[PDB]
Amino acid sequence: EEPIDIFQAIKEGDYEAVQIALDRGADIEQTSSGGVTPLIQAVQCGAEQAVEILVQSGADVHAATRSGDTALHWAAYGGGGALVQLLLEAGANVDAVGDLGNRPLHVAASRGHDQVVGLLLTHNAHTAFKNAYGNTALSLATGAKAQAWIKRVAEGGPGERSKLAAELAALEAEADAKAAER
Amino acid sequence: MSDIESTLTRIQGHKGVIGVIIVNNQGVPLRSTFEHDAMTKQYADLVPGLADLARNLVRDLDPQNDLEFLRIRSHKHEIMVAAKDDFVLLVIQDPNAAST
Amino acid sequence: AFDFSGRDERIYVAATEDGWLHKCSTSYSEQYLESYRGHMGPVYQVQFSPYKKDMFISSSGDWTIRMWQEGRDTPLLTFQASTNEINDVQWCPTNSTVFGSVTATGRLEIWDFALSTVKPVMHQKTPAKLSCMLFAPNYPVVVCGGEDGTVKAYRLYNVSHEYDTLEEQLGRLDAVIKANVMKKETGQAGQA
Amino acid sequence: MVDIAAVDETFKRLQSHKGVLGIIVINAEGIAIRTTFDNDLTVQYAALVSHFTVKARSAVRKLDGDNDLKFLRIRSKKHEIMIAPEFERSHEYYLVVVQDPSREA
Amino acid sequence: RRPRNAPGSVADFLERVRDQCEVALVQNEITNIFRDDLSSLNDEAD
Amino acid sequence: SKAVIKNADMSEEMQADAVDCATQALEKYNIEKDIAAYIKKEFDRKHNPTWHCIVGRNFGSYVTHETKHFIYFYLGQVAILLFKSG
Amino acid sequence: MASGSSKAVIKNADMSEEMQADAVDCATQALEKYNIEKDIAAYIKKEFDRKHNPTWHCIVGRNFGSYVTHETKHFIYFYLGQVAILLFKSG
Amino acid sequence: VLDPLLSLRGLPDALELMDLAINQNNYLQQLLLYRDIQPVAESNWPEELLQELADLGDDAPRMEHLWDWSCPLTAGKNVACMGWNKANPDLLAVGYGSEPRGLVAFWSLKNLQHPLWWFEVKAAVTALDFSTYSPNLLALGMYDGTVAIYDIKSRQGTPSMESDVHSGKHSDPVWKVKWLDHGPERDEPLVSISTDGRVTQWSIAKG
Repeated sequence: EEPIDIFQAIKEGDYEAVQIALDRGADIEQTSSGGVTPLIQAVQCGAEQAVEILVQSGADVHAATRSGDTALHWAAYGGGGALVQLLLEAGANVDAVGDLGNRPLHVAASRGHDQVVGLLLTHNAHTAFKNAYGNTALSLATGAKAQAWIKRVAEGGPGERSKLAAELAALEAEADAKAAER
Repeated sequence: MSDIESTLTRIQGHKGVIGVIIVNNQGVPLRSTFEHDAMTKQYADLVPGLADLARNLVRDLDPQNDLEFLRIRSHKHEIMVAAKDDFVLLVIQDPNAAST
Repeated sequence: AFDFSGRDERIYVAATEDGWLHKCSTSYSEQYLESYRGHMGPVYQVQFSPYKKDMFISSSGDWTIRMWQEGRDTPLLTFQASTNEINDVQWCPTNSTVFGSVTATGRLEIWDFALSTVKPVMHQKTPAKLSCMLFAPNYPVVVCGGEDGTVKAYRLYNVSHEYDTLEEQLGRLDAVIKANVMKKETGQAGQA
Repeated sequence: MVDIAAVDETFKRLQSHKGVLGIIVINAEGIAIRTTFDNDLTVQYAALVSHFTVKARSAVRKLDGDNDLKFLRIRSKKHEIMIAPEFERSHEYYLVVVQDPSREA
Repeated sequence: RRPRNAPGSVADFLERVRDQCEVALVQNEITNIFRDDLSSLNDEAD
Repeated sequence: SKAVIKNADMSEEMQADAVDCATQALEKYNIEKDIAAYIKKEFDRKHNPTWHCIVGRNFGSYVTHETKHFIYFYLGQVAILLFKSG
Repeated sequence: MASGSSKAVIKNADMSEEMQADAVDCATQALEKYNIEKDIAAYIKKEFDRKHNPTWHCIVGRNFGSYVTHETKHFIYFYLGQVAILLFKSG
Repeated sequence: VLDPLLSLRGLPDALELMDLAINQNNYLQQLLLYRDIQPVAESNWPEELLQELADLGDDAPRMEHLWDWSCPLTAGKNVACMGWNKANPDLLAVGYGSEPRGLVAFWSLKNLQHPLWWFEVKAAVTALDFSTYSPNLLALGMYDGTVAIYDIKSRQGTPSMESDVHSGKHSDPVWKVKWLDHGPERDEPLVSISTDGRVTQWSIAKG
C-alpha cells in the first residue's frame, strides 16, 4: 500500500490516517521543505486530535522550524487554549526561544491571545524576558486586560500565577456551564 | 533669533542634510539653503501638496486629529515635512549618511 | 561627600579631607556614631552599596579605592591599579561585584572584584582628565565627563546581571568578601 | 509550501512592537489583502493610503525620475501610520502598520 | 497562499519591508519618551 | 486605478473620453471640487453643455439626465458622477 | 438620538429665502424618514419637482466636490449637522 | 525689518523636531547595534590574569564607545557634575565648571551637539541633584557655597530661590547635594556638604 502522507492526512483532518502512518512507520519527526514536523503542522492546522495522536506516538514537543518557531509558538499564533494546554502538558518549553528571541509568552501577547497568555503565565512564562527588538511581553500585549495580567505576573510571581490559574479555571467552568445550559 | 540661527546652522552642519527650506502658507519659500532656486521652487510646489493631502487623510481618519510630522523615504533621498498652521518646514536628507 | 544608609534615613557616612569617614546621625548632631580610618588622602566619594547597606565603597585622592564595613574602622579592601588619583567611584546597579571609577589622569576603569581585586576588568584612557561619572539607571552604559566638556558614553559587555536576583547578588557578594578578606578576627574567638 | 505560515509569522512579529494598533496588506487597487482591523476601518485606510501613496509616488518621480519611493510614515498627535510600498511590474503592494507612538510599555 | 517566489509574493514583500517597519517602530519609543520629557512634566506641575 | 463604471447611459467612445478626462483631472488636482470643475468645463468644451460633475467618496444623489448623457463610475475608490442637464 | 435640532448651517444660497426655508424643511423631513443618502436625495428631488417647477437635482453626502451650472435663484448648499446637502435646478 | 521667521511662532519647535529627525537618523545604526537588531601597577598586572581574560574570549567583560555629548559652548568647561532625571532616565543635567562662570546643560539622546536647554549661573557649579517627587526641581550647590533651586518648567536661568549668607550660604564650595526621599506625604528637604565643615539640611517650605 502507498505510504500515507501524514502531512496531507493532518491537513485534511484524517486522524485515523495519521495513526495508520505512524503505525506503519512514517517518520514522526519528518521535516517538510520548511522544516515543519507533523506535530507543528497539526498545531498550525488546528487538528487537536492529530496533535495528541502525535504526542502519544512520540512527536517532539520542542521541535522547531528553521526559523526557531516551535509547535508551542504556532499554537500561540492559533490562539487555541486547548492546543496550548495540550503542548504544555506534553512538555513544550514555556519560554522557548523562537525566531529572534521570541518566546511563547511574547508571541501570545503580540497577538493578544488572552487565553494563551494566561495559560503560559500559569505555566510560569516570565514577563521580564526581552526579544531581539527591545520589547517586553507587556509591550507586546495588545489588549489592556492581557497587559494587566502580564504586569501583575511581573510583580506577583508564582503566587499570582496560582491566583491566575484559579481564575482561569473559574472562567473555564463558567463557559462550560453556559455551554451546558445552551 | 540667536537660538533659531544656531539651530539652523546646526541643521546645516549635520551629516547628510542635503537642503532645508522654510515655506510660508501661501507656497513661497521664506528661506532656502539650496544654491539653485529651481529645485527649491519644485519642492515648495510639490511637497506641500503632499503635506496637505496627509493632513486631509489624518482628518478623515479622525476629525479631532491633525498631521504632525511626515517622512517620505525614497531610494536616494528622504524628505522630512513639518507642517504648522502658518508655515511648512521641508528638508531633503540622505538617510544612508549614517552608514558613511 | 556623604551617603545616607537605606536601613535608616537618619544615619549616614560622610567622608572628610583628612582621610577619615564618619558614621553620623542626623538625630544626634554632637558626635559621629562611628569612625573609619586608613585613607591618607582626601576621600572624594563615599557611597553605600545598593545591594548590602552595611558595606560601602569610597574613592580618594590618595590613589586608592577602599571597601569598608560598619563596625570596622579599618577598610575591608584596598584597590590601587595605578599611581593616579581616583576622582569618583560608582557601584554598578546591574551587578553586586562591579564598580566603575575615574582617575585624575583620564582613565575610566570598570572593576569586577569577583574576578580581580587588584585591577579593573576593563580600562579606557583619554587625553583629557575625568571629573565625574555615572551609570545609566536602565542601561548598561557608563557616562564620564571631565575638563574637555564632553560627556562620553560606553556600553559594557559581560558585566550586567540584570536578570539575576538580589538574593543571589548578595550571596555572590558575600562569597567574594569571604574569599578575599583576610581572617584577622578568627584568631581571638578560640581563647575564651 | 504554505505561504500562510510565513505571512502569519511576519504579521505577528510586526504586531508585537509597542503600541502597534494593527497591520494591513493592500494591493495596487487600494483593496486590503489581510488586515487586523475591522472591515470599515480597514477599507478607509486602504483607500486613503492607496491614494496618498500614488500621489506621493507621482511627486517623487517628477522630482527625480531615477528615484522611487521606498518607505512612508505619517505621525499624528495620537497615532503613527507606516506605509511600506513595493512597485514591482507584476504587483504593487503596500504594508500599513498603525501604531500608538505615545503608548507606554 | 500564493507560494514562495511566485509573482505577487506577499511574504517576500513583507520580508523585504519587515526590517524597516520595525526600525520605525523602534524610533517611535525614543520620540515619545523625549516628548514625554516635557509633556509628562506638566503632570507633576499640576 | 481602473475605471469602475457603476451606471452608464452613454456611448463607448465618450465613456472613454470621460474616463480619460477624469484621469487627467485626478493627475492635475487633489481636491474633488477642482476635479469636478475641470471635468465639467472640459465636457462643456467637448460635448455640448450643460453638463454637471460631482466628485467624491461619500454622496448619494438622484438627478435627471439627458439620454446618452450620464455616467457614474469609480476611479480607484473615488466616485465620479456626470450628467447633462439644462 | 440627539433630539436637539441641528441648525441649518447654510454655506451657499442662491434662491429666495421663503423656499430656502422650505428646502430646509424638506431636507429635515427627508433625513427623518430615510437614513440612506440616495433615498433622501430621491425624495427631496421628487418633492421639489412636484412643487418647484422641475427639473431639480439633489446630492447629499459628507465628503465630495462638485461644479454645476444651475439656473438663477435655483441653487443651495447647506448642512444639517455634518451632512452636506446640495440642490440645483438644471433643465 | 522683521524676519518672517519671527512671524512663525512654532518655528523653533519645528527646528528642534528636525534636529530630532537628523540626530535620530544619524545614530539609528548606533542604537540598533546597541540593542542587537539585525537589519607601574598596570605593568605589574599578572600575565596569567591577562591570559585568563584573553581566554575568556567574547565572554570577557568588554567596552564599546557609543556616542559623545559635546557642544562648542561646553568646550573648554570642566564637567563639574552630571545627574540623571529621577523621573526621566534619559535626561542628563550636566553642570560644567572649574570664580569661573558655570553652565547647566540638559543633554539627551535626541541631541549630542547642543543641549535641549541650557542656562548660566554666576560661577562654577559643584553639585546638582533632581527632586524625586518633582523632577523639574534641580538643587544646585555652587562653588561659592550658595544653594539654589531651579525649575526647568519655567525654562529660565534665574533660580527659583537662593541661599545667601543670611539664609546660611556656605563660605566654602558645596560639593554634594541630595534630595530626601522621606515619603511623598511630607516635604522633600535638601542635604548639602561643603568643605567649610558644615553638612546642612534645607527646608524648602520656609525658604
